[PDB]
Amino acid sequence: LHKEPATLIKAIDGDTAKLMYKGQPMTFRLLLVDTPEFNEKYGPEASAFTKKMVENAKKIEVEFDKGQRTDKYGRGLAYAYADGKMVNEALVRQGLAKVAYVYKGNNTHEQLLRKAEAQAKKEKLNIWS
Ligand SMILES: Cc1cn([C@H]2C[C@H](OP(=O)(O)O)[C@@H](COP(=O)(O)O)O2)c(=O)[nH]c1=O
Ligand SMILES: [Ca+2]
Repeated sequence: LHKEPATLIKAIDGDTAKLMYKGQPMTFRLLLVDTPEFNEKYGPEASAFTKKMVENAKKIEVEFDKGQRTDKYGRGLAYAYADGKMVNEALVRQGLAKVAYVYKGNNTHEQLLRKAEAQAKKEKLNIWS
């Protein structure tokens, strides 16, 4: 896989953000994770974690996987990086997202993400508390 440039337009919630990619606005949904919705427990905490991460970044990048690049809602499906740190991974490591939505052909980082989840669960962090 390869990282490509994007710029933040607006943070939205824990697992979605509006980004400019190849000069067009798009909602991105983070691959292989699920954060609580804003109205659910840990939802506000997830939203705030992702917002801080993308807003403070000097450089945002998106990485598509080998399969579908957009979902049925027209959202981009990617791994997002903030100054080289994967947002998808960082959410799971903090217990603010579960590994979820693992579809065949778009699962390159599954084991990385499951290892983070195991760590969060051992520490009883957030969702796992
Ligand atoms: C993360 C992801 C979500 N989706 C679709 C599945 C779910 O469909 P349904 O809306 O019919 O439940 C929805 C969940 O996204 P959200 O968790 O943002 O609600 O997005 C994909 O198709 N591929 C993906 O990789
Ligand atoms: Ca969600």
